[PDB]
Amino acid sequence: MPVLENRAAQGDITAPGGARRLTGDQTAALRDSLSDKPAKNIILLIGDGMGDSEITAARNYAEGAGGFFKGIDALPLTGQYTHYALNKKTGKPDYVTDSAASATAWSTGVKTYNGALGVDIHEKDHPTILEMAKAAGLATGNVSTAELQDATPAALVAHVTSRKCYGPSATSEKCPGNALEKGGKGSITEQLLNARADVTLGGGAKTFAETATAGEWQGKTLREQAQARGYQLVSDAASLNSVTEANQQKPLLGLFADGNMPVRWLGPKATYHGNIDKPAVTCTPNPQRNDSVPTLAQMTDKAIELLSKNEKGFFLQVYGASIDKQDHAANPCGQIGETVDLDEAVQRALEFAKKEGNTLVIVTADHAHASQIVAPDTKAPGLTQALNTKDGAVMVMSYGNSEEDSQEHTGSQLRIAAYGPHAANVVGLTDQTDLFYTMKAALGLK
Amino acid sequence: MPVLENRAAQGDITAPGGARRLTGDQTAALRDSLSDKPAKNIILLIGDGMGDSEITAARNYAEGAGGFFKGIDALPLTGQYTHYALNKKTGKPDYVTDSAASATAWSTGVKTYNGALGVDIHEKDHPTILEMAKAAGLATGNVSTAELQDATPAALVAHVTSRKCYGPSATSEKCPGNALEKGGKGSITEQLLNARADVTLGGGAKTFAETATAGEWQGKTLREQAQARGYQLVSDAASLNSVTEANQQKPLLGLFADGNMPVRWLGPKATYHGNIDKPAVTCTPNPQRNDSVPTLAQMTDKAIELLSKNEKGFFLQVYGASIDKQDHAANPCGQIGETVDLDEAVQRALEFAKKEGNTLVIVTADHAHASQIVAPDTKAPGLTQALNTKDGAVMVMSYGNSEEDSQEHTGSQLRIAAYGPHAANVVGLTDQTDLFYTMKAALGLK
Ligand SMILES: [Zn+2]
Ligand SMILES: [Zn+2]
Ligand SMILES: [Zn+2]
Ligand SMILES: [Zn+2]
Ligand SMILES: [Zn+2]
Ligand SMILES: [Zn+2]
Repeated sequence: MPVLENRAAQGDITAPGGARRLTGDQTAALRDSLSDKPAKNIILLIGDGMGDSEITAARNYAEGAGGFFKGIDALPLTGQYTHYALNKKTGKPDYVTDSAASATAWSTGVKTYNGALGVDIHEKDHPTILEMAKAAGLATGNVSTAELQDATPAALVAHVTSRKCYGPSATSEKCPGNALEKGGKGSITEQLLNARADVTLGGGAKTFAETATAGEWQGKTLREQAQARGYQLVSDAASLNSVTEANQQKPLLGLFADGNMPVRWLGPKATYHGNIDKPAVTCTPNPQRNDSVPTLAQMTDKAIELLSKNEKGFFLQVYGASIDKQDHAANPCGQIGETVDLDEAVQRALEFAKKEGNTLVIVTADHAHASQIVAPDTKAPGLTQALNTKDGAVMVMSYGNSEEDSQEHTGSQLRIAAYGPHAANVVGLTDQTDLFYTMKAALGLK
Repeated sequence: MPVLENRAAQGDITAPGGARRLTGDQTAALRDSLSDKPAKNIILLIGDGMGDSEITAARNYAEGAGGFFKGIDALPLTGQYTHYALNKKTGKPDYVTDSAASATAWSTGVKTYNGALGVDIHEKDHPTILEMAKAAGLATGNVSTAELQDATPAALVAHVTSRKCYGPSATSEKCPGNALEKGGKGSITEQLLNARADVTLGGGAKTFAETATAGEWQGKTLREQAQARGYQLVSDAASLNSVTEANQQKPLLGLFADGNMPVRWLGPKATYHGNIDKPAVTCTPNPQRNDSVPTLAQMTDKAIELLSKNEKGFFLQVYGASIDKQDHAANPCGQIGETVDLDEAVQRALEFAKKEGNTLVIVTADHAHASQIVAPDTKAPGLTQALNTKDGAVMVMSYGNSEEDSQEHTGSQLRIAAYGPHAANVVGLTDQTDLFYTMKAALGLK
């Protein structure tokens, strides 16, 4: 099955046919991309807040308008899906979801309320695709640039009523019903340790410094619990490489930062009348990011290699958190840089899949976001910034949906794209929950 | 080849599987959607400013979040395409296009600068797909809820350096090199009369009141001219319905309004803090629109009847302008209503195509727009409004990208969908110009 080799503009964009991305008819090549054979592996890549506009802005800046993401843009089967959440009290649609509800949706197959992790609107637990994978004998991986306790990674391993229940302290106070000392399954972190995925890599070391309030590991910090349970812990890139295997006897746990992992690019925050009162911006490397912090692609690399040892097959989720976070912060360089970061991850996934031949790879976002690409002389009410793109032309981005310190999600349907066995089930209009069922059937779970 | 019968949520939105839009594997159905046989006809439907946000908002309001547009959402082959224009000076990408430049792109195959109709940056004319269709002996249809002189319909029949050149008067003044008496092909309206499509339906009667300055019909209004040339003139639903034939001996010219055609729904204009300071809004029918003004679907249906008599085939463009126009006015009900207007037209096209068997139907937009779907509690700097949706829940829409009297286009990539012969060529990432060549190839033109 072919990945889209090259869909950059094919010539002189000012000349007839110069901006075409197609070189000929696609029918045959699409037919060739459609298999219903069983998937042995799935790699699900999530870019948080990566709506169609975030992809465009990032392509525009880093690859040029007629450029082409070698990962993100290279998946043959594309569609649009809906990620609306629910009002907890009414059961009716809540048109703009948070990470919690949407991640719960694709990892569980049931809609839920903003803030909910692995539970429906009645607070009843539902099994996650990762838990099911592990039970079928599949190897499991969970990779994240956010705190590991954050909604998206957490949704695969924890069941709680609020996403705020990082550790024992927060749980006892906000999810009393989940608190270990109250007869519940426990905090997000405690539940993560129980879930015992083969590979788990992200930030969020801070919460492992808490002590459990009850259970076999009462009195001991969550970190020591992990150690007492046979987890290999690594804290940087070098130590990550030293790892040789990863399984139920020696699960891998990577903690690469206190909270969220550092972002790659630095640029000023967008600003009111920024495009007209402030110079065009060119992004730069983040000085606060040490080489020894692994990159999403580097984590994705190591996970694929460790997980693929498993003959039955593996399931892996790759989560680029800070597109969304930088979008919230109205920071275009931060936001574009993390989109570029995800694209590298996708490339590693795509080329593994391309050689193995029985791997379904999926790329999407949890929901849309604020950033808009607007005309250079725009006079907008929100925060704006002008950027010098690879094309040698300025692009203006606008963030205009919040007066407070944080720009807001949007509810627009958005792109989902796939390559490999069962990738068809992503085409046309679908819903976020269909995704859970697509993965379930592909791996032949249950 | 199947049209997506139903991709609404399949059951209880609150229960596992209840929000699924799919009932099973799509591979087989998708395989049956891929044919590379000749297209006898092509119906291109354009929603002006109908980006993914606009589609989702219309769906949310009129059909409910888990609802389904029987037209818009029912095309199996989907992808995202880019519509960047060109800076006329530098030849580099201008990241946010207008109607002129983007409609020039698909109808012609070449990128151009904002405001240009059927000419490249060098201002050199290029042939449009409709002129090419007519040349190949095919019937041609050009339908529009906007003024017929407006960029999108005009791009098929006129070549001018500025979209402003409605009639001789404005042409002589702003496109002298195009002015008839300065020896040019003439104004948009004069060129429209020359082009002589079999069917031309829209608004814009005002400009036909103008008199030509030079040429064979000097002194006579373009209305009179159209008549001397053998055009059948209709101006309301009943007269249009009465028409029995439309061809090169008797081309049909429908003029249903002075300017743009009247909007379908009425609602208040969005407002600063409108979602918090003012009551949720329910859209109502426009009490000013006369029943005798044809709808987009009514025009589309009649065009199809008339055009399908040609045994070689037909090309037909159907343009829903007031989505964009209401988006500019920050009027959610206007906007949504026009999206509903478009969805009906798409249905008429889909149902004709589904039984004719050899028709390619395409639905997309020229570019994205301002309107965003945001959380009900949002405090934004721009204009907002709360809506009572079909779900009986409230949706908030935000227009936050302009301090001027008009909301702005956005450069985000956006959905293109297709059904029928050669539809494969829409899947994945493409460019607006690819659409020219896709159509061109599907009709075996040249
Ligand atoms: Zn040139
Ligand atoms: Zn998110
Ligand atoms: Zn967020
Ligand atoms: Zn229920
Ligand atoms: Zn437009
Ligand atoms: Zn517009």
